[PDB]
Amino acid sequence: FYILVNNNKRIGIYYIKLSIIIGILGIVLSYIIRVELYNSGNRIIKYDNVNYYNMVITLHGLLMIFYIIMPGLYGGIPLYILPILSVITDIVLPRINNISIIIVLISYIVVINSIVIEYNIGTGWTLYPPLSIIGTVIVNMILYGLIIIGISSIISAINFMNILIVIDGIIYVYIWSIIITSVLLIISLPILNGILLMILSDIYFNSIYFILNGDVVLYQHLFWYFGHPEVYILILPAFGIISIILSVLNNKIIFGMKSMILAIIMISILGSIVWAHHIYTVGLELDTKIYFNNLTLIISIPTGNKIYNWIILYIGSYNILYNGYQSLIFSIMFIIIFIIGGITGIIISIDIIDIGLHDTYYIVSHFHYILSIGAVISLLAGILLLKDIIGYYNVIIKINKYFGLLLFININIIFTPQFIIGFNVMPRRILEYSDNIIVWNLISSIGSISTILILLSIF
Amino acid sequence: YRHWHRMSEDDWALPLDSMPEDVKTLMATPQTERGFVEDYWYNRIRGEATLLDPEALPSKSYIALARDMGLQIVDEPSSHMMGLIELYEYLRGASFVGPFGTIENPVLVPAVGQERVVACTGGVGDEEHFTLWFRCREGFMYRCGECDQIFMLVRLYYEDRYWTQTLVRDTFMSDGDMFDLKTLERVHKMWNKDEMVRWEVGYWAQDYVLGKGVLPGMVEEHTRVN
Amino acid sequence: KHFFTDGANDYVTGWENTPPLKFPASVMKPCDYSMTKPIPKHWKLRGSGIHGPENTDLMKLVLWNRLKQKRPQREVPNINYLKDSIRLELSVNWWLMSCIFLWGPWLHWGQEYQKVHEQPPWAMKRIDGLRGEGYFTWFLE
Amino acid sequence: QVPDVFATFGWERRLTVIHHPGVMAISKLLDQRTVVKPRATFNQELVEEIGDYDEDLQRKAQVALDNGLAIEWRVLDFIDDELPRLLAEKREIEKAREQVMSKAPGDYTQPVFDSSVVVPTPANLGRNYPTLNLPSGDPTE
Amino acid sequence: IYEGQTVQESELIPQEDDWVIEETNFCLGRNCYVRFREEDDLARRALHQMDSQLNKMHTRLRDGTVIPYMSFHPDEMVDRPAPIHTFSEKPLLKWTWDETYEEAYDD
Amino acid sequence: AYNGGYPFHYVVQYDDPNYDCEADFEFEEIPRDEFGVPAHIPPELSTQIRHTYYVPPQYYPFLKKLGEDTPELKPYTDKLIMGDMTYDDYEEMFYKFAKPLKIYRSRLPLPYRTDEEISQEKYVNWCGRWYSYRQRLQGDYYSRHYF
Amino acid sequence: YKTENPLYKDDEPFAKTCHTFDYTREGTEKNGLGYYCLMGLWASIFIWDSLYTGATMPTGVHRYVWGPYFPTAWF
Amino acid sequence: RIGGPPVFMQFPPPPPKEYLADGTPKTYPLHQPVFDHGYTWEHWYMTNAGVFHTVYYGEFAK
Ligand code: HEA
Ligand code: HEA
Ligand SMILES: CCCCCCCC/C=C/CCCCCCCC(=O)OC[C@H](COP(=O)(O)OCCN)OC(=O)CCCCCCC/C=C/CCCCCCCC
Ligand SMILES: CCCCCCCCCCCCCCCC(=O)OC[C@H](COP(=O)(O)O)OC(=O)CCCCCCCCCCCCCCC
Ligand SMILES: [O-][O-]
Ligand SMILES: [Cu+2]
Ligand SMILES: [K+]
Ligand SMILES: [Zn+2]
Repeated sequence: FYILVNNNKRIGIYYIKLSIIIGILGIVLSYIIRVELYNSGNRIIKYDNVNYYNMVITLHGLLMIFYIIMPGLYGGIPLYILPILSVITDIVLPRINNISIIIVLISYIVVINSIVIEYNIGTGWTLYPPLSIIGTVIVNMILYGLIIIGISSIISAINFMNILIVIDGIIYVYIWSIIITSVLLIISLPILNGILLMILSDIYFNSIYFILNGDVVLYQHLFWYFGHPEVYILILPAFGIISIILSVLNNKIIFGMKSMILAIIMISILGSIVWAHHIYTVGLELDTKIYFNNLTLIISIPTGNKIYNWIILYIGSYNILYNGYQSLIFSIMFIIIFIIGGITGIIISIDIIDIGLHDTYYIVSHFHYILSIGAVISLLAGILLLKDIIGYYNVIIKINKYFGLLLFININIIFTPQFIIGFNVMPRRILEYSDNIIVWNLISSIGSISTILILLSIF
Repeated sequence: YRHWHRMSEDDWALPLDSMPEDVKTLMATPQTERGFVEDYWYNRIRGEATLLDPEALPSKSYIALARDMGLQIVDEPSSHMMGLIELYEYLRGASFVGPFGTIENPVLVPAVGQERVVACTGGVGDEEHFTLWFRCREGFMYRCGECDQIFMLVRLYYEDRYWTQTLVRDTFMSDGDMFDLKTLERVHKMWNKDEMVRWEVGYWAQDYVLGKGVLPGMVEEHTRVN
Repeated sequence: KHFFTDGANDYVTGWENTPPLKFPASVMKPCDYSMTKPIPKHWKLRGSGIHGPENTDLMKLVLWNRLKQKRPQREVPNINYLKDSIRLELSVNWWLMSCIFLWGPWLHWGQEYQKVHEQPPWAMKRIDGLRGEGYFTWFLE
Repeated sequence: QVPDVFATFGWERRLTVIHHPGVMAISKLLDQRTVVKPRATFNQELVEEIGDYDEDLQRKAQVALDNGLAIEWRVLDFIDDELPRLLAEKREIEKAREQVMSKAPGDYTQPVFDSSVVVPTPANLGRNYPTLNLPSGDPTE
Repeated sequence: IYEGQTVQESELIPQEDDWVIEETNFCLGRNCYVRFREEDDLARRALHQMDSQLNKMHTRLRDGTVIPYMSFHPDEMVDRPAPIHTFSEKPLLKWTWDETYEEAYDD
Repeated sequence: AYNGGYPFHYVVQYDDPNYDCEADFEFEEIPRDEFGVPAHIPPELSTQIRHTYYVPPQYYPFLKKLGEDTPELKPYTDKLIMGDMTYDDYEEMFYKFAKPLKIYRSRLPLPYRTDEEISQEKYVNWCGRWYSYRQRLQGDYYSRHYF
Repeated sequence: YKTENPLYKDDEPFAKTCHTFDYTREGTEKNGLGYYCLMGLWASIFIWDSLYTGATMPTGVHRYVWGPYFPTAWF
Repeated sequence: RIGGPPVFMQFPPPPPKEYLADGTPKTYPLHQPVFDHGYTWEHWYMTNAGVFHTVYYGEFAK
């Protein structure tokens, strides 16, 4: 059978397969955005169809976060190796594992169908009210997709937590990475569901939470109380992969295993209490701002310890071993790239700097360097390491120095200029802009078309 | 073992309705040809026939007494096999901890197949290293590349079969003198008389030898409604 | 206790890490050979040496943990255990009694007083001219 | 010389240990619940406590205590009629115990006693006791 | 931290003056994509794949013991590609301690 | 000390030979325990009453033979003959004579190694020690260089 | 013979082995005097705050025999 | 546990081999093409083969 299979390794393959498929839609949307932003004027979207651009950016964000990177790094690699790393025959909950992937596909079909049938409008992937609650039915459909996705995420989290009860070996760092992400999901998702239900109540049940005398800033608190834990639910599995690859390929035992583990635990606790750095410009109280700014800067400490522990893993490794394997290059590239993204995160963490840089393309470049570059490369590196175990073929990736170089160069051509226009300043979530920002926007656009072309050479 | 769930009622005794109805052939079947249920009732009928005959017990040797109850006299061959069986079962849900393996005394890795995945953690204290996993295939004396701990695979294999309690009992136990049905009848009359049955198994067993339904109350005992 | 714990409240399988204290040490003892004296050099390793059923104490622990599941009578626990088994049940029952015979009476008195004096007997009478019962929990005002 | 034997327990999940052939024979003999019977011995303290739950059993238990009888509970319900046999049975068991204990080692001849009064034995396999769980009083009196 | 096994000087003393470090190649060999024969069917190609497993390979030392293919994690211990059912016999993680009991020995 | 003292499995007896706890719905029959104690006598009281096993006297000569052949077993057999063996005494006897299964390393077939290979064991151990010595020293050397 | 009612027997002790459970030195078995002192203070603060509602607004006029630097002038 | 899912089972022998009427062994589909072009380079890379071993992995132009 195909759909009935409960094999945990087969389901892991399904997650990667579906992430690539849905990923095609994600990348296409990204190409639309960059094409439009190539100059000033209308290029591929009419001025009377500006609502489509708002929908393109909204769906891009939602799909890449919840339907591509999360299903790939928390559903794909985890479901394939975690039961093996735990020296257990199979996953604890076989039937739940099957329904989770089916749920993801069904929620994807709902979203894309809503593109085709509903009027196309957008409110960002952060679905801020009151804009989200005064929209058309496409917003209702997107809400159903998120809630359905939430069901799959929570049940998958329950599945991984049960490994503690059955693990027959040692909890390796990677296993710790997934367990903590599962804990972060169990604690953050129920809050998200509540606020999403309130968005529905105002959309569909004549509720009045997001109209005057009701505080719209309330949504942002509950949303981001899940929002930021989400960005670490998306990065922590990547960290777990990086640890395995560096140790295996360099033939070096992980250094400071317990510090790696305790760094992951620390990032989670801290990541659960820093959400309001996304709400700096709303007008929060001075002491609140100072608390959140202080705790946000603390997250660098545990995150920094992991980075340096990775570096010493690559240091001192034997020279005779060939170092041009794509998996090793990607793992090393992750350290180089993640530091850029994190440092810019610390810059935006200072609220006074953030006043200038909120809702600008500097924020875009910041989270792209971590996700669009770092997380993607980590997932690629992990799949590449498991090529023999997974068994896929008909691609030229394993040893392809051209692909790695071209990808690194062109991805930086896209997002490095977006840091510059952040002090120009070019707001986010816009399509038209002043003529004096064309140069940098044009350079980034040339980078986007080039990256897409390099994706064709792998076949 | 800790990994096993709770004893069943059957783990203690079997219902008398599972007794084979052809007792005459049951007591004449060789041990190698008796199934699990047949072997249970052969031992119980024969074992209780000797135990319920007090006047003969003191003159019966332990070798003969053990045979009647179906208990296997132990010897080094069978002890080795049974011990390795119980060690395999224990390791199913228990940790694998023991002395450091050397050429003289390799770490013994029991397996049914020709291979079992094993990890070396090194020695004690500072001599402990990170888990190094390897596939322990039969016929090779493995040496850890890090601590030089010697490993070896032990296979529970005998004559196209793996080692089980049933296999050990069949291979080493020898059938004695054929059970005499006169003993069954004699003991039956001893403890079962005038509507008092103090050997229920021997009342049912004698009834079957008689043809089923012969003894008082046995037709009523065998008449069920569903 | 309600919640199942493998180590302490293991009622699903009834496993116990150590034998009953009633048994003489010559009959059964806890599996602890940490104090074994050094092995003479002329002794040779016959068994595996692996921790498992080859050790007499561990074997007896496994055997007893299975043969203890059938017993002629109950092993009556002492009253301390019995109280702990239903601690929540008894406490909830007493809570119900408190709600009926303590909370009930004074809540009724307050409402009857409120009827005549407009505000409960544990509140400050207002002079602002507003009407109604007002707050009930005066210490949260 | 006593050979060692394998003793196995469990039906589907079987645990094997080494054991004593004589100890296993005794174990199976005590499993013959119809032949080997548990018997109760009382003391004055416990007889008095029985009355708190069954007055009739207290009176019958007192008779057993006064005669120092180890008695089965089913027989105790008929101690009024069985008393002469029970006293005779007590004597015969004591005679047999003495004879076997006093015999020299290696002498395994059967004891000489009157088995017709000892139950359960081939000579006297017992009586078909009627159930006594029948009300005999009229609730309207 | 782990710094290797401890060595006593007595254990570094050779039994001959010509002893040097054994020069055995730990490169398993030259490999590439597993190459299936056209004639082989699905069953016989499965046998071919099972006979090309690097994790079943080892290096035999001068004294007849073999150092196996080893990995930090058990992910490299299953057949490649991963079969449907991998760890039928529970993989055994061997721990070492100094405890002993008398029953294991004989005088 | 498990399951609140309730045995997972226990014997129940009924006075009426044709009684069925599932078919009948009468309210007069009182079940008994394995020792025969009626259910209306509480456990706390019945467990204090001393119950001993009584075997038919024809078994005394057999129980005597067991004691003589195994003197360590004699005290338990004497209790059984004298009607002083409780259930606890039986349990002590049972577990006292249980022995663990024995494994013999001399019966294990060994992986094949030639006599030439067997004479090189000391050499291979010698190489392993020098590899560990060189490893440990290099760790200090490298740590100093890279840090 | 003599017997003990099982309902009034004492709790069995933990087994003495290499792995021994000991709660004697923890002091977590029951609430101590300190806890009841917290309850008493809570009751006291509750009553005081209501009885004397001008305590938080004290008078700055102070005489203080032996001046301000004497110990009884700090309480 | 008697009659439970076996820990280990031996593979049954493979099905009979098929020959063509002329005796030629019957070939089955195989997705390992021999591409046609003039390039014949062979690149070799030392690869991690666990902790203590390596393998000399070769990539062939064809
Ligand atoms: C996985 C993705 C990911 C990751 C890891 C992070 C990590 C961090 N992010 Fe996040 N962030 C996003 C994804 C991510 N972010 C997204 C998607 C948004 C926008 C959402 C939206 O608005 O729609 C966002 C937005 C965002 C903002 C909002 C700016 C604005 O709205 O105007 C801020 C500011 O506080 C912030 C801060 C941080 C910080 C301080 C970290 C830290 O984790 C970084 C820690 C790492 C380092 C610091 C480098 C490594 C450590 C060292 C080298 C040690 C030495 C360094 C120091 C001592 C400083 N992020
Ligand atoms: C992880 C999520 C993710 C990923 C991969 C990307 C990838 C890209 N994004 Fe991203 N983007 C977001 C998440 C992501 N984005 C979010 C959350 C926003 C904000 C939404 C909002 O404003 O509301 C955003 C916004 C955003 C904008 C802002 C539009 C606006 O609001 O004004 C732009 C264009 O400038 C853009 C461009 C790109 C480009 C050019 C790529 C990439 O195409 C760059 C090239 C890289 C690749 C083409 C490889 C990607 C491959 C995969 C993802 C598949 C991996 C699968 C496996 C390995 C199995 N993105
Ligand atoms: C020599 C020493 C003598 C000492 C004598 C002590 C005598 C003490 C007498 C105490 C009497 C207390 C009476 C309380 C009556 C309360 C009646 C009442 O409110 O009933 C209704 C109310 C519910 O009303 P609702 O309409 O639902 O409104 C409230 C919720 N919306 O019902 C209840 O509260 C139910 C509970 C009633 C409890 C009655 C308590 C009676 C106590 C008597 C104690 C006698 C002690 C005698 C001691 C003698 C010592 C020598
Ligand atoms: C998430 C929110 C949770 C709820 C709110 C949390 C509030 C903070 C945490 C409180 C937790 C308490 C749990 C109970 C612990 C307990 O009873 O703990 C009890 C302990 C005593 O322990 P014992 O029971 O062993 O004696 O109490 C103490 O240690 C105090 C003893 C009494 C002291 C009396 C005098 C106190 C004077 C205080 C002056 C303060 C001045 C302040 C000036 C600024
Ligand atoms: O979001 O960081
Ligand atoms: Cu954030
Ligand atoms: K434009
Ligand atoms: Zn080792």
